[PDB]
Amino acid sequence: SMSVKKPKRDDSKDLALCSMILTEMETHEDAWPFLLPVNLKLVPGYKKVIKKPMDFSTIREKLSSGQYPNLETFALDVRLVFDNCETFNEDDSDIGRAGHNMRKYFEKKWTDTFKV
Ligand SMILES: Cc1ncccc1N[C@@H]1CCCS(=O)(=O)C1
Repeated sequence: SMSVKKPKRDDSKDLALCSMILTEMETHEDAWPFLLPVNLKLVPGYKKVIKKPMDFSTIREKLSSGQYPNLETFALDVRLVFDNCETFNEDDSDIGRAGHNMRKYFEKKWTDTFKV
């Protein structure tokens, strides 16, 4: 609280590390459904159903332009990609399974990088 400071983790490397993680995501062979925004005029229903679209290129743009206040907000957007995917795609569809794979891939890198 006021004048009662918690020790807080060193965050100086967070931008670099998130960029590294995002690069690994981008180059994953199953990244293809998520590299660019869902084409709202190619994919019937997407605009109405998915309230907050997100994709890797948008995350990359926000990361490169200082639009994430902290690593938690970065993780929010990454997870949003896979949450959207799970909302819209069947689990065993190519895109659906890609989403599950990419989520697992992200969460391990996340834990390995930041959680001691
Ligand atoms: C992640 C996702 N969620 C719902 C529908 C489709 C997709 N991926 C598509 C893959 C390439 C072209 S696209 O059709 O615009 C987007």
